[PDB]
Amino acid sequence: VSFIKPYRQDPFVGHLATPITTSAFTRAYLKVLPAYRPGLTPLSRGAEIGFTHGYFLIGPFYTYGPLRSVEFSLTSLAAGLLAAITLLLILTVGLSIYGQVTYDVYDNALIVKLVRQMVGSERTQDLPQIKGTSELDTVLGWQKFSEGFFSGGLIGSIVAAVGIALYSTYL
Amino acid sequence: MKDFLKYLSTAPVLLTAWLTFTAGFVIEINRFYPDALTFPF
Amino acid sequence: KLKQSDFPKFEGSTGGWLSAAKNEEKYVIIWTSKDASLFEMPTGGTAKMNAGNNVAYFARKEQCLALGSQLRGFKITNYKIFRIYPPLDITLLHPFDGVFPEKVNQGRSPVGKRDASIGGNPNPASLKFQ
Amino acid sequence: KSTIVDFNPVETSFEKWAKPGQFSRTLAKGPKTTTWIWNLHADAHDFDIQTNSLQEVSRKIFSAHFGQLAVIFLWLSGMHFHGAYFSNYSAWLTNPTSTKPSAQIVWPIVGQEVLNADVGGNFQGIQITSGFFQLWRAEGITSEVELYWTAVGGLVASFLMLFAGWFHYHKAAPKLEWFQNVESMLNHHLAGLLGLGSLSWAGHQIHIALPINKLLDLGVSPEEIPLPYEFILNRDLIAQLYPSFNKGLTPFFTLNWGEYSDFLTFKGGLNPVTGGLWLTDTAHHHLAIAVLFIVAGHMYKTNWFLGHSIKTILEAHKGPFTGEGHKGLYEVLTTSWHAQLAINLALFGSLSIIVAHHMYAMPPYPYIAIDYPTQLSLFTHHVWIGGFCIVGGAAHGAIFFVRDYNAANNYNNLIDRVIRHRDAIISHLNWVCIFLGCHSFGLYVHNDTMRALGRSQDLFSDNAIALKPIFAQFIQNLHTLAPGSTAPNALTTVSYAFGGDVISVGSKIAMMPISLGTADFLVHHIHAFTIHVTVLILLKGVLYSRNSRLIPDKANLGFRFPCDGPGRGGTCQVSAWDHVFLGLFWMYNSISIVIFHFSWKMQSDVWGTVSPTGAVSHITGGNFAQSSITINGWLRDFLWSQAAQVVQSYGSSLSAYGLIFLGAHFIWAFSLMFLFSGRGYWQELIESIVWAHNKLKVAPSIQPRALSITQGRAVGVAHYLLGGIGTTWAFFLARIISV
Amino acid sequence: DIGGLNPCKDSEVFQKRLAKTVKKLENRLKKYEEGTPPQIAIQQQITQTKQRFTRYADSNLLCGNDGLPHLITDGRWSHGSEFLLPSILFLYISGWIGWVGRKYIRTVGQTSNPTEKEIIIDVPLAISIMTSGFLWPFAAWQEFLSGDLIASDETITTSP
Amino acid sequence: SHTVKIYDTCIGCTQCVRACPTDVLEMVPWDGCKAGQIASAPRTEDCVGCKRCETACPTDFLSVRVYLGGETTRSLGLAY
Amino acid sequence: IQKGSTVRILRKESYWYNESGTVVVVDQSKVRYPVLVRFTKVNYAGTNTNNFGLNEVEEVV
Ligand code: CLA
Ligand code: CLA
Ligand code: CLA
Ligand code: CLA
Ligand SMILES: CC1=C(C/C=C(\C)CCC[C@H](C)CCC[C@H](C)CCCC(C)C)C(=O)c2ccccc2C1=O
Ligand code: SF4
Ligand code: SF4
Ligand code: SF4
Repeated sequence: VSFIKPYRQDPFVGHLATPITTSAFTRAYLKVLPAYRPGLTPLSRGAEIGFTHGYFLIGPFYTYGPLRSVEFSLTSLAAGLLAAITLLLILTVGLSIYGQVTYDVYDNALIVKLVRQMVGSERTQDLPQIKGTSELDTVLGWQKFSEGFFSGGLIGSIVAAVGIALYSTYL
Repeated sequence: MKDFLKYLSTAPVLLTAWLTFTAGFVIEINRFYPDALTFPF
Repeated sequence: KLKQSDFPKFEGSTGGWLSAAKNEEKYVIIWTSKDASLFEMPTGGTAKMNAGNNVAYFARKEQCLALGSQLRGFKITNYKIFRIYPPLDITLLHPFDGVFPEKVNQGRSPVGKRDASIGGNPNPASLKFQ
Repeated sequence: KSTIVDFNPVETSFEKWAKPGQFSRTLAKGPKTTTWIWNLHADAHDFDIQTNSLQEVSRKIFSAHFGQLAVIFLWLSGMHFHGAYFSNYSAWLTNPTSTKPSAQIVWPIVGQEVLNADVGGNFQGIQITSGFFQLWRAEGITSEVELYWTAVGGLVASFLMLFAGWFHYHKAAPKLEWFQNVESMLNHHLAGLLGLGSLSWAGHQIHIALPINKLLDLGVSPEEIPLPYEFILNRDLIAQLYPSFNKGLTPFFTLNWGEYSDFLTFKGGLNPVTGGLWLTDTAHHHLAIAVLFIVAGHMYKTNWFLGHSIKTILEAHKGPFTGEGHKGLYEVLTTSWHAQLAINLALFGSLSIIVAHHMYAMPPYPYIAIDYPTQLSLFTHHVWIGGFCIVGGAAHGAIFFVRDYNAANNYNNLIDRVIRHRDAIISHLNWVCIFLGCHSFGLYVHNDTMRALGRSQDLFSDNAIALKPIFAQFIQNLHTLAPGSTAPNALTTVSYAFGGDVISVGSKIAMMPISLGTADFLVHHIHAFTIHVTVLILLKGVLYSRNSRLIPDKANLGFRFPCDGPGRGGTCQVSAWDHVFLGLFWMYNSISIVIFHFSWKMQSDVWGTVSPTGAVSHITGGNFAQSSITINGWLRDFLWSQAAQVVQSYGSSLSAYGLIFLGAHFIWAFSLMFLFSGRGYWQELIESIVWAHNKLKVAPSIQPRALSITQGRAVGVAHYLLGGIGTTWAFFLARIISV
Repeated sequence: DIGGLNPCKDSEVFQKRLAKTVKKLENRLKKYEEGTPPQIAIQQQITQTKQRFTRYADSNLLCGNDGLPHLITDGRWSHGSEFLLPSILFLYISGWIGWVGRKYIRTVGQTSNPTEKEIIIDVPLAISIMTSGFLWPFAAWQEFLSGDLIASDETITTSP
Repeated sequence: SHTVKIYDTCIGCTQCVRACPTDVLEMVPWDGCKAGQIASAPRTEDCVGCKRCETACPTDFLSVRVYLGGETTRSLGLAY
Repeated sequence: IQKGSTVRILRKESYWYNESGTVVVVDQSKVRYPVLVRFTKVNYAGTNTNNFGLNEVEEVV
């Protein structure tokens, strides 16, 4: 037996079907992640990603910041929370500008078919081309994704701060 | 000893011999008349 | 095992084409071989020819031409290279008039020929603001 | 008409000596430009391009090996002759702890006689840091006459190797089938060379070194010690020191090997008198090594129906993840000298570094642990040799890939599958290098900026955020507990570096537990990062030596070429040679950091003096733990502080070290002219110089041309390495000899 | 005197330097035994140091405030043995070297294989030319007069 | 894309055409030299600027000249 | 000029400009650069010969 084969029977792609790229564990694990989980609107994907990211982002800032405390301090928790929230704001700014400069679409998975059927004799790159058919690959989709990331980041950072305070106080 | 003498006539061997001789007479002048800062005359 | 029966018996390498040769352009080289000779891919390692029609896809014209130059060592001459745009827009590239560029063929006009040597080039100061 | 050799293949003539460049097809026509001169030396040993036959290349390589061994024998003979005639070895024998080893006196010219230092023992000369005195003492050499006879034997051996090379190139050259008997070669090199050398050295130790050194440690002066041959003819001179020779060889042949525990011990630790390893332990070690290697030599099938075939072993090691596995590797390693050179050089450099570590870790010679200059010099030299040899192994792997690699013969084997996913390897190695560098160095920079900002509690220090190397401390604990628990027949740990007591000889520390703290964590991760980046450069050179996305036909340009052109945005240094050039730079960086870590850590936390009441005072005073965690600390408390002896050496016997310090700085800066500039400027300047020469009718017929791009890079890297290594050499030697 | 310097024969700091060097050498000499070669070498060092200092003192050498001989190279013949005479000696030797090199280049430049005779020197012709360089000042001002020293327009020039 | 010019010093030795890695140069009929052929550059859009063409030129100061200009994914040799 | 004649190169963009070479052959056809000149000094590319026009070579007396 051989556990490495050309990806999708194409020996010319710059890719391989290894026990890591195309394993059933990899398939299921990546399909349960918010970025690829089926049945999620882009706002929901952004909200979940932001929640998880703020939740694990408050950690390093609170623990190793400039205002640490070997005991529990409200000032240390506030400093870590503010740093995490501002980092989420910076990431949201990056997401917003990236989406602004990347896509020009409001409804995908159709425009591609329209220009593959009804011809696309225009300036292209909006009618024709169009990389990716996901709802995240639109101006509207990425805007809602960034909004969800930002709101979920705030909520997750607050939740993680509350959990840290409870763990440090009642344990 | 016709090609050996031609080998000794090559640039590296001749340069090594000439520089060895040159360093030799310089070192021996500086041994027999050491610490010469100015012209002896 | 492979998508097409005419593909060389290559096991796939992480040196093939990327997302560029799906939305900008891809290059395909075709050739017919008498023997299933073992040759080295321009991208990765060793592949096996088919005793017949062989078709390979690459991301650059230079990769296809390097493969073709390797094919000449196998006494293979009928190799032809095409450019494919994002849709099936096939354009024959290398044997442009059916004759290799090194051999003179009638019907070719000189492109980029100057009727003087290098010393006849105009002075740059006279080529300012044009 | 032998079946292994060809008789009189090449005539012994001086005709080709007078025709420079006769070996090369291109250089044979004669020089037309000065590039021919440089090409003559760059292709001298490239036997692959001089002949199209593997047999001729193999014969040339065999004779070149003989010439190299003759050179090595001449060097050893010179060392022994200097020990015999221009050394204070006899005086050092009677006072090893107070006399500095010197074996080179300097002639009194141009005032250079100041270099003859006060090494002690009514002697003037240059202090020797190669440890030959300790090695000779461990050999039982107690007189300078023995050194003279060893030098004479070395001269005879060097002549013998020269004659062997001449004989095997011109009178009886072996055939290709003889060279390709890798099974027979491995059997012989493992049994005969290694095992029988270990056995012969064990015999010498047992019969000469064991009694003579035991008498020396007992206080017997070298003059009243019996001559070494008397320990063999008289079974009573050795049976008094080791009362087990009275039974003869009967315990050996009767399997009663327990009787020989008198001189075949397993003690560990160090000799309290000399500070080195117990020579009984050394003899037992060499005996065991001899038996193991002799046994290992009976593995491969050579001429009988017995043993292994390396082809059958390799071809059976396939797997689901590796396709054809090792099929074809036997053909690769029996038809390509470059692949063998790659493997041998890489493992040889790694072995040299391992030797360097085990040397200071467990000092194997009497009175060598307390000779700090010798220990520092031996470690640094062996680590440098190891790094150079590893870079050479990578270079020759790349050369094999460019030249001797056959795609057809390596279908779906390990080599093919590695090339097929070279991107993944190189990208992940890139990520690892960035991660390691970011972390190690940025922790250093974070410490530096926290200290500069007056925030001492925010550092990555022991009294701050602490990164304890718990894994290494666990191993240290395991070794110090090994005697009696896991090595029940050991009396002491292998090395006191893992833990134990402070071993001092003559109030000077020989070995002591090397504590590992947060400072060692950072420097060890720096070592890992530098090693990973060097591996990245060399592996990128080897894997992308044949083709790439930039140049799909890079193998057609050869191993050594400057570029493919200014196109593709610029294709400088895409060769594989230009990767052995950058890898040489990074190896210099890594080895420099390694030797700096060794020097500072040893001086600060191992070496020093022990007071009569047991108080340990080190050379620097333990500043490594708290001041080696910032770059400013390395600059000030190590470089600036320990460079005091080099800069203040003028007028003293160490002034040569200051002169070499300055000259190495000059050479290192000189290298940057070749490294930073380009060929076109120098060619156009040579144009005007040639105009002046033509104006004065003195233009040479051999047209002067600027050094080629590849040669410019080679000159730059050679000068850079020479300058940096010489600067560190002078700094280390002056510092460790002064204090 | 010249430039505010004073003769080294009357420079106190010069004698202090000599005394300190001799004292250091004697202190080094004290730690060896009898007529052993180390003591002989150190005594030779002391003797050479004294001889060098005495010769520098009686050499029309000007010493500064540091007690070291300063060279007066403005051109005056009074201190002519410091720069001017060595300058003449070097000019003679270097002109000899350059002249013999140029003569060899021009001589083997008119043979069938000029480039071969540059890596493999014609030692007979080389020896013939080298011992003829003692007249290089005269040979140079006999070839410049005849126009054989300088090329005129066969020399190559770049495009601009 | 880079600019490639051919000059009438061309001797039609074809070494430039058979050295081009991207099939930019070709040999076309001519009457200015013994070989009756001159190099042409009709596919400069594929020119990468490697200058292998003028490394194989035997004429004194070249008959094919490559002038680097605007960059393109083809001229930059980008497989991605 | 003819075979074996000595000429001076007048082409400015030449490695042998202002230098003297030996004419190998002067082509009698209608080529643009008929004069073939061989030189003793190789150029930067290693070649020692080149084709020159009739107005780019000047015969030495
Ligand atoms: C027990 C037998 C034996 C021994 C001891 C050796 C020992 C050695 N071989 Mg060797 N070899 C052997 C059998 C043996 N071989 C066989 C059977 C083959 C055929 C497959 C080869 C093929 C072979 C090649 C192709 C090469 C070696 C090389 C070497 C040297 C490696 C360098 C080294 O480690 O330095 C250690 C050095 C020493 C310890 C110095 C003393 C060694 C002396 C010279 C004894 C050599 C033993 C010799 C075989 C006896 C033959 C004498 C003759 C009259 C018949 C080393 C001297 C390499 C080398 O350096 O070439 C010269 C090399 O390139 N060998
Ligand atoms: C067992 C060791 C070994 C052996 C047998 C070889 C053998 C070979 N190597 Mg190699 N190499 C080695 C180690 C080795 N190397 C190491 C350790 C490195 C890493 C630096 C390299 C890096 C390397 C490169 C990058 C290249 C080779 C090449 C070659 C081939 C031609 C060599 C040649 O003609 O050089 C002839 C010898 C010289 C030109 C000598 C040059 C002088 C050196 C550079 C300076 C030494 C200075 C010295 C230390 C003294 C300085 C002191 C100062 C005060 C004066 C040949 C097969 C070349 C090739 O084409 O392979 C096919 C090539 O491109 N090697
Ligand atoms: C001090 C000079 C210096 C520095 C910092 C580096 C740094 C590096 N070299 Mg190197 N290099 C140098 C000199 C240096 N080199 C020289 C002289 C040569 C000539 C031979 C080379 C040749 C060379 C090669 C051939 C290769 C490298 C590689 C690398 C990288 C290894 C990965 C890594 O650690 O990245 C992490 C970055 C650092 C450790 C730099 C400091 C970063 C700080 C500490 C943390 C981040 C700071 C933060 C972002 C600042 C933000 C604020 C700012 C915006 C204001 C790294 C960028 C390899 C590579 O490409 O990477 C894999 C590689 O293949 N180098
Ligand atoms: C021996 C013949 C010779 C002669 C007559 C000259 C003459 C001249 N050179 Mg020159 N040069 C020579 C050899 C020679 N060079 C060599 C071998 C090199 C290579 C290192 C150079 C490199 C060189 C440069 C880089 C420059 C000159 C310049 C000059 C001019 C000014 C003088 C000067 O700066 O000296 C320069 C001298 C040196 C740098 C050292 C030369 C090295 C040795 C001493 C000469 C070789 C001796 C030779 C082996 C003797 C063999 C003859 C024998 C077989 C009979 C002058 C026209 C300069 C110029 O153009 O100014 C107008 C200038 O910039 N030359
Ligand atoms: C200076 C320089 C040159 C010109 C250098 C030349 C022509 C070397 C000249 C070497 C002379 C002719 C011989 C060596 C003379 C030394 C005194 C000998 C070495 C010293 C010994 C002790 C080893 C280049 O050709 C070059 C090429 C590419 C990048 C950078 C550069 C570069 O920087
Ligand atoms: S010359 Fe220097 S820059 Fe120009 S191509 Fe060759 S390497 Fe790249
Ligand atoms: S650069 Fe020179 S070689 Fe590369 S393509 Fe354009 S012309 Fe052909
Ligand atoms: S390079 Fe110059 S000579 Fe060679 S073919 Fe192209 S044009 Fe003719």
